[PDB]
Amino acid sequence: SLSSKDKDAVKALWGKIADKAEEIGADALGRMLAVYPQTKTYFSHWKDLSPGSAPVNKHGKTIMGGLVDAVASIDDLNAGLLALSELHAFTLRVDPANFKILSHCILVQLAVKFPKDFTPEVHLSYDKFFSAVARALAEKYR
Amino acid sequence: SLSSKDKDAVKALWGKIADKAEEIGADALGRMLAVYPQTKTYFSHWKDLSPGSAPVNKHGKTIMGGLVDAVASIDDLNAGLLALSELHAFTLRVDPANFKILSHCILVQLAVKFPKDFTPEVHLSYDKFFSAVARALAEKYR
Amino acid sequence: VVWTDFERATIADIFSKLDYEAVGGATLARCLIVYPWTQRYFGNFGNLYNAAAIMGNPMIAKHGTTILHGLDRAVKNMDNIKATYAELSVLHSEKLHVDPDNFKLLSDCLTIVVAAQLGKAFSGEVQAAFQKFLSVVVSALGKQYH
Amino acid sequence: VVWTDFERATIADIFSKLDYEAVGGATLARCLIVYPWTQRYFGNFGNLYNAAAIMGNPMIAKHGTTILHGLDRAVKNMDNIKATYAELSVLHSEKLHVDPDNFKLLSDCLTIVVAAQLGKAFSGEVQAAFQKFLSVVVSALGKQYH
Ligand code: HEM
Ligand code: HEM
Ligand code: HEM
Ligand code: HEM
Repeated sequence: SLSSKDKDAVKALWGKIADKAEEIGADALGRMLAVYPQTKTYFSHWKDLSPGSAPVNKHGKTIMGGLVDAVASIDDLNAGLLALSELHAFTLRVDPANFKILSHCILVQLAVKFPKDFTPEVHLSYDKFFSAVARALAEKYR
Repeated sequence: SLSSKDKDAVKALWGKIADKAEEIGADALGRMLAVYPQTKTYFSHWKDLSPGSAPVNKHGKTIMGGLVDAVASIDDLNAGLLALSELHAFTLRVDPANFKILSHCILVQLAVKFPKDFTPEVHLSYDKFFSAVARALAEKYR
Repeated sequence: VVWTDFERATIADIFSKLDYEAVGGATLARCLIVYPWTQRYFGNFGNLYNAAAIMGNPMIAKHGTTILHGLDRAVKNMDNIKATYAELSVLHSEKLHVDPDNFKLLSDCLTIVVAAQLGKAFSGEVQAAFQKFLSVVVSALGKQYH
Repeated sequence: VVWTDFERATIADIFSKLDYEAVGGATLARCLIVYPWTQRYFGNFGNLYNAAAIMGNPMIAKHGTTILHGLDRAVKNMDNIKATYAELSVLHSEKLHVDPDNFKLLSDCLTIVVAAQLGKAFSGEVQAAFQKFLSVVVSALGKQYH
């Protein structure tokens, strides 16, 4: 469960990254596809999976849109992300191992661009946030 | 999140075991210690980890004592197991993989006695219950 | 891995008690029901949209049996499980990218199905040997780095 | 495992760029703070009451250096990592009983510490080579059933 401290720190980071948010998502995705090629299968119906392609760029915006919704719904992630849960956990049957993969790639990208934001304590809140997003997204599995 | 169906399957099972709960707790803890010895470290302060011995017996009770409490508070496990979460996740720093192991051994002990109750849909409900118990116990880690 | 005589005898007699079709079908159906994301790996298997659909699907029955016969290859070759499973590892990891956590989920379903069939005979000691066997199988099915 | 030239040289390059004591200490601190149940394995390593306590713990700085030098050992034995780690595997599994998911947690903390230091140079292809290396390392540290 996210504390008030964790929510402040998440919202803060989210304000820092707005200008780059679209780009953060696009590259994080390129990291996931290259570094964890077990995930490629979920997106092979696109036209191109390369780090800078039109489909990766477009989907990276969409991921960051969903995380923005998460930030909006931070007080109740389970209720707030339910349509995305139905999509990921029921319709697409995304293996839950994959959610932590994406989260990690997002943190890696955020760290490469925002090194000073990543104190242990801040990273703890970010991790709790991404863990809670994944639990929210897992609601509709079963 | 547990459906009304899940809560109902779980309460019915617990209703069915009631008689033998202490015993089931005993044998299931004895399974964990033997089948997954990585868990012995938590209980090495006793001077008999061998199953069938009083420390396993007495501790098997309190585990099942902990689950019936959990069953009683099934509508909000987070709130209902706060004190136990403080003890496990905070004080004892129980590695979370371990909650999964004990849960498994409890199901296995039950399976050997209540085979008719282990239909796929009932097993799924049990497994959602133990997962939610583990998550509630995990609350006070961080 | 050094098998004790008990471990060897136990694994052999567990498997001599199992009907590979019955147990294999039930195990796989159980896995697709208790952990429904595993379905995505068998997308070309028919109606998996409901528990009653999975239960009555003959593709699952067929493949469940195949799982048990693959396990049998380890039972007959207990000291050479890694090599016996080399091509299976390539298939599950390199070709099909099955997240390794699922090998353990399936193993756990098989355990619970065996426990239910065997009853009291499935003691802690018996479950000890069974899990050791499954641990070795699961390690062998995972990606080989060495 | 089979290394391409890029993988081999990326790995050597990354470590050539690391302050082992600085990166080691940050990495272990990061892991005990972000994943606090990992503290239990380090019970006799001084005060771990809080973030700032882990951060000023001389023992946690010392052991972070040890981990990094342990990693450097694999970098020096890239084609024999399993054997190089055989004793470490036995310690972490048979004596310490470290749940294998903790190896991945520590690995992830290291990557993020490395990411924050190298910035744009720590690319997807570079993280790819680094993850492959950590995967091999983690696999060699886990219990050997074969
Ligand atoms: C941080 C966790 C995640 C968030 C917030 C997220 C967010 C979103 C959003 C907002 C969409 C809407 C796009 C649509 O309707 O097609 C979407 C789609 C999708 N997601 Fe996720 N996602 C996450 C994780 C994952 C992971 C780990 C995978 C698989 C490895 C995945 C696979 C997909 C796929 C295949 C689509 C549809 C893509 C397409 O058809 O172009 N997602 N996601
Ligand atoms: C569903 C899972 C679990 C439940 C319901 C549960 C419940 C309980 C209860 C009611 C107690 C007694 C508290 C007291 O003495 O005041 C206890 C103690 C304890 N538990 Fe658990 N527990 C669970 C999982 C685990 C696991 C997985 C481990 C680690 C292998 C563990 C290790 C311990 C230890 C070391 C104690 C204290 C022993 C003692 O005072 O004699 N527990 N638990
Ligand atoms: C105890 C662990 C397992 C064993 C012993 C096992 C065994 C086997 C065997 C013998 C085959 C046939 C290979 C051949 O054609 O020669 C196979 C195929 C396959 N397995 Fe596994 N398996 C295991 C776990 C899993 C899990 C957990 C999944 C998914 C979560 C999985 C997914 C598949 C798929 C998708 C195929 C190919 C099916 C097709 O033809 O479409 N397996 N497995
Ligand atoms: C890539 C991962 C890791 C590497 C390369 C590594 C390397 C090492 C090395 C070189 C030692 C010294 C062993 C000796 O004295 O002979 C050690 C000790 C130790 N490690 Fe790890 N380790 C790793 C992960 C972990 C993790 C994840 C944990 C627990 C969360 C852990 C817990 C310990 C403990 C408790 C010791 C002994 C400390 C003592 O002597 O008091 N290690 N490790």
